Amino acid sequence: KVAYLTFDDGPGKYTAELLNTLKQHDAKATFFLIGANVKEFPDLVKRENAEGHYVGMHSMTHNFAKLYKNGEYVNEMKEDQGLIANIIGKSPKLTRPPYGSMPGLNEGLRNKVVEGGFKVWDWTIDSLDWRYNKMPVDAAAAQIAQNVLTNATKPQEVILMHDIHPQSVAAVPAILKGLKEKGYEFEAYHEESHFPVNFWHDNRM
Amino acid sequence: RKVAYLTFDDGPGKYTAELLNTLKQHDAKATFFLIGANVKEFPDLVKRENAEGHYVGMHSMTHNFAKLYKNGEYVNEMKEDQGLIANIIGKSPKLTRPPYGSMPGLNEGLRNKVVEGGFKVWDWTIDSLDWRYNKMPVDAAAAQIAQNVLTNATKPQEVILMHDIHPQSVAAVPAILKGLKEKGYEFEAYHEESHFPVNFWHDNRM
Amino acid sequence: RKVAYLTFDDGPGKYTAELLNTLKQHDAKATFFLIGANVKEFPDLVKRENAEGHYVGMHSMTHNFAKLYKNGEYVNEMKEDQGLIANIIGKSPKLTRPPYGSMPGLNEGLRNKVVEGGFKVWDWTIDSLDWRYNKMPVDAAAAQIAQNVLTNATKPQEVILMHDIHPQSVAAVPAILKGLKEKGYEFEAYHEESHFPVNFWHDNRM
Amino acid sequence: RKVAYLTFDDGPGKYTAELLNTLKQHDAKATFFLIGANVKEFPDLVKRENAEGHYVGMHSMTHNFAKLYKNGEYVNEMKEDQGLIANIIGKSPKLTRPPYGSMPGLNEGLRNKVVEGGFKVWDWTIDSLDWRYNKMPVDAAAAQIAQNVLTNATKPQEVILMHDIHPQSVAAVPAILKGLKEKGYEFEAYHEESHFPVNFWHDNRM
Ligand SMILES: O=C(CCc1cccc2ccccc12)NO
Ligand SMILES: O=C(CCc1cccc2ccccc12)NO
Ligand SMILES: [Zn+2]
Ligand SMILES: [Zn+2]
Ligand SMILES: [Zn+2]
Repeated sequence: KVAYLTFDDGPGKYTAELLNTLKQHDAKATFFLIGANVKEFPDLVKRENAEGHYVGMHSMTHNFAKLYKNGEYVNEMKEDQGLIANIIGKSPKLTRPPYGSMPGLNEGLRNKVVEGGFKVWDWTIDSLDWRYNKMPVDAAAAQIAQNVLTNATKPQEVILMHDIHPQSVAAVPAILKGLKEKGYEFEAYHEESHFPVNFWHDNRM
Repeated sequence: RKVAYLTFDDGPGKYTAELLNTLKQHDAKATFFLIGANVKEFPDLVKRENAEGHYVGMHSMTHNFAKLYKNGEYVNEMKEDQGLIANIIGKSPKLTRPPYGSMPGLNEGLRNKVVEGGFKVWDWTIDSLDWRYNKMPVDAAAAQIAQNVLTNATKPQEVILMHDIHPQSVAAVPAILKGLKEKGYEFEAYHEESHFPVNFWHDNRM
Repeated sequence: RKVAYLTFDDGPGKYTAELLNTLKQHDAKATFFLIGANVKEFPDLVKRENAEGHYVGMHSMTHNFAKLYKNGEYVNEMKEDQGLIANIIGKSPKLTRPPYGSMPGLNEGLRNKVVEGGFKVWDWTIDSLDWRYNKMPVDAAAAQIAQNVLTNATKPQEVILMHDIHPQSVAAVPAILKGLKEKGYEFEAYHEESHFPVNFWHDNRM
Repeated sequence: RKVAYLTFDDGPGKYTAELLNTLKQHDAKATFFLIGANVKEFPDLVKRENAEGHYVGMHSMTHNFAKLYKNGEYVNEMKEDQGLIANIIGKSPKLTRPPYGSMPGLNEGLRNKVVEGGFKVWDWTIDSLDWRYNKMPVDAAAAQIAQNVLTNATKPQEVILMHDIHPQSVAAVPAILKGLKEKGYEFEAYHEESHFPVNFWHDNRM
């Protein structure tokens, strides 16, 4: 059993704390980074690759109408890939759609994505970490732990978290314990290891 | 403990009272987001939905995207809907449900006004797609609609998008109610005191 | 108790009286769905059809697919068809037969109005395919349409689409009464108190 | 005596060679109605559809209802689309498939020009409705499309309407080929030598 923790919308203030927590539990994870945050936190970006984590994209504007209704998705992932390449010196292919691929990644755009070289990944478990924004972090974290452990049943699992949130980062510790108790490994995504995990079941992606 | 919130949008309508009886029969409670033009045409049926233990929420006056979001009459229209619903059931509900969902019409500004007015906002986590099955035998459409809802009910809470203004939709509720509780779901209404957020913007003030 | 319901569309017409003779000779009862201008020009055949044990229902005014379905006049056209028939047989019949069938032009709204206006709607289970054989040698065409109808007759109830304005169809009404009875079928008209649904939408209110 | 005529409209498309392989794998033949703009963009697939034993007929050039029917460019467009297809496969095919169906666009005027210009016109007797399942998981859209086509194949001949320009559609033809075969169907292409009419106007001239 393998457990792929993914974190969206970063890097951020607590990314550095989260990276320590991972280092200490010998855990590897996956990071979908927004363009403007790689422009601001190059060292975090460079550290994430350096310490054995996948670093994928999550676009430039994280804006629903621009990506999907005006069809800018692939364009802003390519740009995002460019910026990330200017740090880690390789061009990652895996993408994570803002707000998921259903239903905004229509058949025309999923063609552009397969064409452009990119993969798409959604998630299996929504930590629901955004529910507990701005409440007591200790308890807020304990509950997001509960949510994901409660839903860890499958051989492979992909978990949506956000490392721009204190609550979510605070509870990575409990998740790592509960999941490795349940017999899970904690690996990052890799491009030859790629099997499809997308809401459309489009296995080209 | 799983619970499934059946929501029914754009009503009341001509199939609503039958919906109200299939609910009643499996001791199942649900949630109704109404349009004000149909608050005024079918007042007995709002009165009744409420009197049978269902949440009655707003879903605007016009249901017109340009007027709601581009012109920002969202909170205006959900307050007007509020008014009419209250004069019938004697209480001003607070939950709304955006025509065509919150994303991307309910910009940050309108989201601030929504919060400023006491309203909450609900989208959904399963989209039955019921209204897209209007070109087939009704028996067959209901069964695919049910397949849709059943194979996506996987989380402890699910908020299932339907419309009680289409026959294929109300036809599917029987099979939906049998399948979900075989899966271990109970069918509750939205309780105002027990609000937890469900929006596409991940905004937990709503 | 196999029951076979012979249906004849778009009449009355010049070969109708020949059909009415052939039916009475086999003491067979059928159903006729008539167009309004054929009722205005053949009142005698209409009066006769009812008189010899046949149900007389409607097939609308214009048989025009745009007007009926896309412009929503179906029920309005079946109503004026019903008056014209009511002025001859002194009944106001309920059963309608949609031109080009229920699907898909009889949308969820029209089916509300049909239910609201008193009407039932009936399609068929057997398409004689008599229209393929137009303006071809009548005997050969006839023996051919019989093969079509004979071969697909298989369940306890059957409703058979035929046209009494076409010669090859009426010519094959003897060869159909032969083998269908052989297979154990009785030939009745549609009786309104015996209404069950036979429509492509499986909409049971009609 | 059971034949199923698989038609595919609006191609060739990006999923069409996939589809072309799946047909080869079951040694099953089918019919393709092509928009001229895709004839020009995917010419290798045109002569490849033909070279593998499939009928290549015309959809239109514009797939524009107003120009095709209101302005009456139907035959003009079929003839131009004809030339393109000929320049690739050396045949001047004669069968046409009307965009949005012959009903109600092909009026008696246009149907006259069709008949005088040598052309044939085919509608269909099953409408998979595949192109509407664009908002769901693709595998589940295939299955509901397969259920649709499987459960309506009852007549000796059946003309199945799909579009090879949607992933969900091609993804469904595996299940479709398996199910119809069990139900006793052979999978043949349209042969001009053995033409029989299939239109909504019931016009056996075309
Ligand atoms: O107004 C509404 C939403 C309706 C609705 C139904 C199905 C799919 C949708 C996709 C996007 C937006 C709205 C959708 N309910 O009343
Ligand atoms: O030409 C076609 C049309 C099929 C079809 C039939 C009826 C309504 C439609 C509406 C939108 C699109 C296609 C429609 N197939 O290629
Ligand atoms: Zn995000
Ligand atoms: Zn007719
Ligand atoms: Zn088309």
